[PDB]
Amino acid sequence: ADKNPGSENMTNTIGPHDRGGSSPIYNILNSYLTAYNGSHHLYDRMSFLCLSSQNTLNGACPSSDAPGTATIDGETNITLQFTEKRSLIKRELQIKGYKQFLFKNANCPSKLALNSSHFQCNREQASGATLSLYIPAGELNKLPFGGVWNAVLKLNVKRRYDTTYGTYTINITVNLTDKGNIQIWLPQFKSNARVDLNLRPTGGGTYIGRNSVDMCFYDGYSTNSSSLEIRFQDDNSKSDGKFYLKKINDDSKELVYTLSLLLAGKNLTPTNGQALNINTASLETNWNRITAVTMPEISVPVLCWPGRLQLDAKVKNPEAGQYMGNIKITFTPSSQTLDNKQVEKNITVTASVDPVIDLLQADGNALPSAVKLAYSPASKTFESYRVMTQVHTNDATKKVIVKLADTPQLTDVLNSTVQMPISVSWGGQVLSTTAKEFEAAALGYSASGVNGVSSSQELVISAAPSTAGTAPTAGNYSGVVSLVMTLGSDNKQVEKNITVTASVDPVI
Ligand code: NA
Repeated sequence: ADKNPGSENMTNTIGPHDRGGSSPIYNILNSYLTAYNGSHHLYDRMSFLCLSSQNTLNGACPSSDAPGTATIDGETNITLQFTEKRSLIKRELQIKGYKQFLFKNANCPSKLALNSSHFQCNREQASGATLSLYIPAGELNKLPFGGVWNAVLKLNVKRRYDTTYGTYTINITVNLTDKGNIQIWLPQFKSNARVDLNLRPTGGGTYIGRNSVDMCFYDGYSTNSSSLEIRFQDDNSKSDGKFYLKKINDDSKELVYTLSLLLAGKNLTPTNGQALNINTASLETNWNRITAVTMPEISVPVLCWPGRLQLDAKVKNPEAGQYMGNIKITFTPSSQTLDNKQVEKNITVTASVDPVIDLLQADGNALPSAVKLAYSPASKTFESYRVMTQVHTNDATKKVIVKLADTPQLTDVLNSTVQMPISVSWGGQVLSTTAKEFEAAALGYSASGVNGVSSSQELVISAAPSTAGTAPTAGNYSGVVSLVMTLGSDNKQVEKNITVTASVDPVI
């Protein structure tokens, strides 16, 4: 019926619309009645003015009375500022507006500019007016990226400038997704991401390593997504939450490692194949220059969630050599609205275990650092030191090269020129400064027992008077046996220094 003009508050929610397609026309108001009076012609001159002709905050368009009495036919162009909710980035879009006059006894539905003065229809003054506003086709394409874009259009409702009836405040929210561009972004790798665990030996066969991979999760929506679904899975599907690298030259041997995701504030502990569901309300974000996966283009930095994937490994006695595995990362940002697909990223993980070798007693106990040969005044001989040893190595397919660092001698502690030769033998072989080689096949390695532990080999350290048939000169004797053991082609080695002593009392 009749309607008196006044302030109105309205709301429009456009979308969700995807950047992947050109946007259609969106109606905001379609012939909305602003004023009508059937008995009097109070509202025959309704006009709508923006609050500025150039300032775009709440819409820029004519903000003052029209020049003459001549009506301005057509529509009004309004430049209106949109602000993305999370990023605060602004862009100006065009809104189209017009009004139409209502008459009691005739119809003249011409479209007029918002500030156009009145016109008579078949010689009769208008009785009221309606307002129309719309967003033209393609306008959404001007938004640089997905997010929640807000604008607040304000129009003053007036006769001429000195009369004010109120204000129309129209809140427009555009939910703009960009599903084609959701991605896990790794700043260091445009493709082929790789990390090495950087294993290092700490002792006792233990290897420890740690490394990290930076990654940003981007929802093609300015981080407006309420939750993230993130999964780390490793292509060694044996049901259990562990991650393994496999040895490159022997897929029966593995190396365990753990993942830890330091995500924009939150610390998570991914297990193999277990999807993490993370609330975003609490997560920090980051600007990054993430380009488009395919189309459409993203020409300006966007907001994403920054994370660091830390890999840790603490292993005991792994075989030597190169190891490799894969981590598949899948990610699905929450789009409550409709079926939001999964994206992925792969990371090749490698590690390297250094060839190592040690010589232990068969006991598993360390070789002494000092030995004392017992002397017999009756036979005038020294008792030999004998011990069963076993080589412990993490590369049991290699030769073992054994030698002495120098020709050892028992030297009189108080007389440099008085000396007895020390003889050393190992695994049934007399040693010298000239190396001898033991093939790995003849070392009796146990495929069934423990990896890299040799079968027993006898170490024998002996000494005897320099000249056969003669008695050792009385005194105290000392000398060093330096046993050096090397792997083959793996240029690593171990050196066991054994201090050898003996005492020959005087004849009396
Ligand atoms: Na009339």
